Amino acid sequence: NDATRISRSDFPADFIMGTGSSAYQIEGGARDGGRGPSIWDTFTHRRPDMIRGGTNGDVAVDSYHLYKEDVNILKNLGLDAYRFSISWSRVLPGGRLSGGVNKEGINYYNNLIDGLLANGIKPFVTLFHWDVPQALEDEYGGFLSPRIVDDFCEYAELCFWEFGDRVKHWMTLNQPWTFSVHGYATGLYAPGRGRSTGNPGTEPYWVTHHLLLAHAAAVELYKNKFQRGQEGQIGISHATQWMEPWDENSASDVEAAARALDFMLGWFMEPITSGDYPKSMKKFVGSRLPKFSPEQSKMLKGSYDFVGLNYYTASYVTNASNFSYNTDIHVTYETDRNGVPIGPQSGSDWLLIYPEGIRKILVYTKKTYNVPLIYVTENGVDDVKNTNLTLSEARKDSMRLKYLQDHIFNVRQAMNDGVNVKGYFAWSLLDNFEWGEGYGVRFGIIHIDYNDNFARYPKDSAVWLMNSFHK
Amino acid sequence: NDATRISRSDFPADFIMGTGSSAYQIEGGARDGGRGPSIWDTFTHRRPDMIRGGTNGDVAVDSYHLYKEDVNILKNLGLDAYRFSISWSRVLPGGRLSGGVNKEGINYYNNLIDGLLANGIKPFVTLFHWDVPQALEDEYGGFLSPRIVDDFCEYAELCFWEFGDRVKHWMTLNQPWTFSVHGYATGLYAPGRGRSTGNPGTEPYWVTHHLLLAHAAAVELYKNKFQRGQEGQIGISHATQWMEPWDENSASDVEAAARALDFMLGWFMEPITSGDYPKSMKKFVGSRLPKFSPEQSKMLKGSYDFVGLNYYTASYVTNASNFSYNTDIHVTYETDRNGVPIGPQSGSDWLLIYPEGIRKILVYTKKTYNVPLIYVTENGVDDVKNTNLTLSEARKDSMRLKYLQDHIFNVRQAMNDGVNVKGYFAWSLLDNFEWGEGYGVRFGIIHIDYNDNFARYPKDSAVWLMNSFHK
Amino acid sequence: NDATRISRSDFPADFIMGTGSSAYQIEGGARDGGRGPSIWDTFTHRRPDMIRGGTNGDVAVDSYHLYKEDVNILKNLGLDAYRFSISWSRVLPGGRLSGGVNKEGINYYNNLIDGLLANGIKPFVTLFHWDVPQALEDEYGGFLSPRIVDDFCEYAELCFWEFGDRVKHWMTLNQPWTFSVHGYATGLYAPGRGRSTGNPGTEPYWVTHHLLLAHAAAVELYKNKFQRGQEGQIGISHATQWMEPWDENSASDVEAAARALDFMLGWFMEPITSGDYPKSMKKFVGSRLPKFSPEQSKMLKGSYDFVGLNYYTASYVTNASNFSYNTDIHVTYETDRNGVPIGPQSGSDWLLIYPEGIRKILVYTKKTYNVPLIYVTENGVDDVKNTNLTLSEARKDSMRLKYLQDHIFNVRQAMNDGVNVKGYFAWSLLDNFEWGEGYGVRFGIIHIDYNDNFARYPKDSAVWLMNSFHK
Ligand SMILES: C/C=C1/[C@@H](O[C@@H]2O[C@H](CO)[C@@H](O)[C@H](O)[C@H]2O)N2[C@H]3C[C@@]45c6ccccc6N[C@@H]4[C@@H]2C[C@@H]1[C@@H]3[C@H]5OC(C)=O
Ligand SMILES: C/C=C1/[C@@H](O[C@@H]2O[C@H](CO)[C@@H](O)[C@H](O)[C@H]2O)N2[C@H]3C[C@@]45c6ccccc6N[C@@H]4[C@@H]2C[C@@H]1[C@@H]3[C@H]5OC(C)=O
Ligand SMILES: C/C=C1/[C@@H](O[C@@H]2O[C@H](CO)[C@@H](O)[C@H](O)[C@H]2O)N2[C@H]3C[C@@]45c6ccccc6N[C@@H]4[C@@H]2C[C@@H]1[C@@H]3[C@H]5OC(C)=O
Ligand SMILES: [Cl-]
Ligand SMILES: [Cl-]
Ligand SMILES: [Cl-]
Repeated sequence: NDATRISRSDFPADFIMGTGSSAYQIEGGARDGGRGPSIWDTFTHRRPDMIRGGTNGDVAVDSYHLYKEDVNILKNLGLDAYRFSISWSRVLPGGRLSGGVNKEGINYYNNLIDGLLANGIKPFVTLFHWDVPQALEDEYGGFLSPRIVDDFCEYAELCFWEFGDRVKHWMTLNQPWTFSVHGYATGLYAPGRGRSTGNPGTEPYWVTHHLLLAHAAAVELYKNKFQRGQEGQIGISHATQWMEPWDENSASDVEAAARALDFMLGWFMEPITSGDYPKSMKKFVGSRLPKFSPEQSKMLKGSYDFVGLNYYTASYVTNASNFSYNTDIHVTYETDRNGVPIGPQSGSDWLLIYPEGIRKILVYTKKTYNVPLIYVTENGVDDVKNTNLTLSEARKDSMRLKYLQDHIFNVRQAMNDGVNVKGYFAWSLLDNFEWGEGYGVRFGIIHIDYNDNFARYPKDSAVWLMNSFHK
Repeated sequence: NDATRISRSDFPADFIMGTGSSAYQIEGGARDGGRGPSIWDTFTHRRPDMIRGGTNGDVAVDSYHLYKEDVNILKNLGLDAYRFSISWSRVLPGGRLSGGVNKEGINYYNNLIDGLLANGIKPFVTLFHWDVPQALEDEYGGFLSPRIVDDFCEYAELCFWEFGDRVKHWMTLNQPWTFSVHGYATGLYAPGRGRSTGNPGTEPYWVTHHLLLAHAAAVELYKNKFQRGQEGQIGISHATQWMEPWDENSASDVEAAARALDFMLGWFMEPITSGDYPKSMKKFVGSRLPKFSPEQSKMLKGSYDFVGLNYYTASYVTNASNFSYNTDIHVTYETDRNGVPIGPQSGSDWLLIYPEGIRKILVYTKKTYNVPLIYVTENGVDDVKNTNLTLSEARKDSMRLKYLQDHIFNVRQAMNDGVNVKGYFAWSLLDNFEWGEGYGVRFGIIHIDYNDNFARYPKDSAVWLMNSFHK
Repeated sequence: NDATRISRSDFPADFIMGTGSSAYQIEGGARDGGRGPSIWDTFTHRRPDMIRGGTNGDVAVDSYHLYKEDVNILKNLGLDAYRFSISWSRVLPGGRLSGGVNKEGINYYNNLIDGLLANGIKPFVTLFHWDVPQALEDEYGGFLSPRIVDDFCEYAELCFWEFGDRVKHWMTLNQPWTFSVHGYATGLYAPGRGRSTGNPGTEPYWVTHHLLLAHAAAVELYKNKFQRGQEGQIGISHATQWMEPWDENSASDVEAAARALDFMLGWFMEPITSGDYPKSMKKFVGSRLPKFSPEQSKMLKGSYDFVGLNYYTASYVTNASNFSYNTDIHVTYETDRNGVPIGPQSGSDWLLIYPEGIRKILVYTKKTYNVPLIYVTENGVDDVKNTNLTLSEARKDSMRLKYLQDHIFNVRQAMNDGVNVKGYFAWSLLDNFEWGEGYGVRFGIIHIDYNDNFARYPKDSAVWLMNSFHK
């Protein structure tokens, strides 16, 4: 009943604790070991103006060469599991089979997986984290085109065949919302489209449409071809953010909030639930929103063994007043009620600390979509920016410590409220590359010294997690 | 006066003898050492139907790993010089600087060059042999676009900076005719365009236009920035084929032949000579043929320290009767006069043995364009196809031996006729990848055993060259 | 008579062209191969707020590991010489001998030296570039104490003994002025005092007194114990800036200008010329200025075989209105003569381009001090800050190119004017750590890519120096 005392014994024996990362944010080795370029290589190299400080992830924090050390950090940490993604163009440098299979890349992921297991850490592997192979992008528009479904399936298949004997927990995509929206609506993330040159009214909906089909075809492939031999499970992971009615009463705000949810989580959750987009979306986007063949619907319906959700912050929503995903939602976001922000800021101004959000979003998801099995796949906060601190100052991440305590507590509540959560993954393991943000933002429970070969050192949060949750 | 007795002492002391190869036909290592894909990787991988036997050059004859052996073969051979090209996307895997500089690729060419020199073999290095980096191709149409001129100059510059201290003889392009015509007119060679989807009426002329400008900008860059410090020379190399009037008399055939020349050699030779295309071409292509700014003309005019010519065969020409380079020439080719072929066939049916052609084409070039310094940069013939021979049978390449004797003799004549030829390079050093032909065609003075790790063994021609020309 | 046309052939054949670095700005491996810490390690680690970005030289541009590449670059560059310094605490981790002699550090410098010589590049070696061993700083305050003279001698003897057989050009100190002024008057550089806590009125005078004694004691040691067997030369390297009277007419301004030169350059040049400090400094500093015993003056007088000057920029000077070196000078610095800036800005607002300054500083030194033999040991300029350019754009360094042209031109002038100038070193070879300014300011003629392992690429200036000055 007091969050600072929360610990492993407040959870069922089989509950899974872990941490995570994605390939491009940590691996480096961009051009080592036969890896091909991804759209994020091109984006950061051709448009350095789009990145704080003009940096990229050629080297990142060099987990590609330092992975034996990360594994050792994970062993000392004590948690059950580690979540990471595979770099598509490291194993298939030309994206599709005819561009060559990269043995060295396969060999890297085998080494990582063997190391995790030799140490009793269970791997959760995500197939895709926005790093589309540049060659598929240049050949046919990547996820714009539906050719991407077949290529994606060849890739998924390669992975199950090589790693499936050991990896028993797969996810097809992570955060597809973010890919679709900032890739094609705002143009702020690779491939940087839409303000032809792009179109925020249309492309985001095709891209999301192709994402979902790719997800579904891969899940079917796994279920029909691998599941019986390998006995693992497959799932997917979604961006979420709690939507709160600016005015508790105005049932017009209650609507705005519920619409904001549809356009973020329903956009992906409805189709794998009933095989169709949500009415709210069909209503306000109308004919710009693609439809599913009925065999497509039949294939998307129930396409998952579990769902993971990533949660960070929350917002107030109210109603609003050529075409564009953003304007299509017809909402405005507010941060305060009468001068009071929904929660304090972290180091980042888009991130307001609101622990109750995670309990809500979890309950809302079980209620609205009826998922039988959930993982919190990402959750965390960033240090305040300050290049002026020596290590012993830098590593005292009180705010992060409290932020994890509070959110893990709320996860525990949601379980009492009947939501079946099988685990929680803190984000992230290492300070790393943060996309448009470059290296200026630190999300890690492990500190990275950029001045001295990416030296790893544990923050207080890390030690707290090991002590409270070791096993 | 008898070709079988020809030897080194029939030539001036400073005359250069050598052999040659191009990167994609011999290196293999397609995806080793950080190399990026070129349009020839994509072509052979995505359209295996365009290649005899569906093969490609991933491994080729693996000079990339076996180069110490090739060097040893070259030392035993005894000739002065070795000509080879650099694979653009081995040193710049993304084509342009922002895609990364590949140290390992640079390191390979340094090793090759140091080895040649440690053995007293002079290297002649060609910058470009049709292997356009796929990334420039996908980003802006490669040589279709004029963006290719700047990228090409960055590439040229990289090479001069890294290798220019040792490499004193450069050529910008080899056989640009073949690239332009079969790349964009017939669609038989990468990138496989033109029967949008291509256009044999227009693209070949833009591509040739961009080739020439790339050539000129690089030569200027070398002359103004490197030549004084490094003291080497730069040049270029052209496809040629002797054109003969079907009827010695019909001054209408005399015209057809001269027009056939313009459209093959004049197309490239006129612009670096006077800074403009030949009238014949301007007449029959008219407004589909691009023009040169006058500063462009001024830059192309005299853009070379020497010219090399590649010669293989000859043809009879007579006059002929939507748009297309082929039909634009208004000629027909014939192989016989009254049932008599212009010369016997080799293993290939497009190759008719006509030694006098090389004397003619050489004299014609000095006469018509006034080149002060010429190298024969390619010349050779192929074995008859026969998988039925054991090595000791296979290596007896009489036809090649005689073919080299006869052509080297005619080169010697042309020199008496006042043409200033400084050297001759037999083609090629190794049996290797022959483009649309795959591995079924053998042009080497060194035999390659495809069944046993690409084992090198000298044919009789090789031993003949060593004995007749050693020094 | 045009700077842009200046080239090697405008200079005597024995004239020497090169480039330069100092150990802490490029080495890294700060705790590799046995190296102990200098006052710069401690300063950047304990007071990161004093460095832009809070960065440090732990890895810098990693010449400790990449020196073979650096040597290859120096080779391709084709200049005669390379100026670098030795890290005192890398060969003696504890500063004094009883602290241990580090074989592995010694072995690094030998490998550097041999690699230079194998490529025909002559090494010019500076013993001290501000990196005082932290052990000596802590034991007795480093250059505050006269104990530093003995230790510095032991350090110099070691280098003479180990490297003297191959190194024929030595310098004891580089820019002692900067060390004394910003270490002890402003407190902006290590060890950061003056801004007990330090005394800007007394320490800089003591530090400077000890720097001069250490310089003389080491020169004496070289001359009496090594010069005969090793046959090399030894001098020292001073910071200069051209001081121009705000009002050409005001004889009061002419004096401010002469006094500014006194307090900057005469401070160090007079003692080695006549064995005492300049009259104006005695006058304005008075009893706070230490005295030389008569036998120290005998040791200082004429204690050099040559002198190097570092030139960057210029200023206008006028008169001024507890104690501080800064106020002692009693002058005021002006940049504008009526909104007419003495010269345009480079990337740094302290640096105003004024090529004639170098001519005057040179002539002024020959006349005022009578130096027989002079090298320009440093001269160069920084790129405009810009993390938005891709590499093809970044490497286009016209301003640095013109800056070198004009300054080199002016060096030629000074030689017509009678100044015996034996060589000129461009500063610097590489973008590298720039003290208080961190990695934000680029001075190299070789670009460094901080995002991808400090990948090296030549800027236009580098290509230009190779071409114009190769030999
Ligand atoms: C719902 C979770 C998210 C998180 O997404 C996470 O961010 C982490 C920290 O960077 C990364 O480590 C992870 O890779 C990622 O999962 N971040 C934050 C900050 C975002 C942002 C702001 C402005 C422009 C683009 C942006 N994409 C960022 C992504 C998507 C989303 C928000 C998004 O919120 C907004 C304002 O839309
Ligand atoms: C003037 C010299 C040439 C030679 O070009 C050489 O061929 C050698 C052997 O393969 C290679 O080793 C070399 O890389 C190349 O320089 N070959 C031959 C056979 C060609 C051919 C025929 C049919 C389709 C495409 C083709 N391109 C082939 C190229 C260009 C040209 C002819 C060309 O003649 C014709 C009919 O146009
Ligand atoms: C006379 C030559 C110099 C140059 O010194 C050079 O700078 C290069 C580029 O950074 C370095 O790579 C070289 O190692 C260094 O010798 N820089 C400049 C800019 C300085 C500066 C300004 C503010 C605080 C400390 C400072 N020390 C810097 C040093 C000493 C001096 C000036 C100095 O200008 C002033 C106001 O005195
Ligand atoms: Cl395929
Ligand atoms: Cl670029
Ligand atoms: Cl001692």
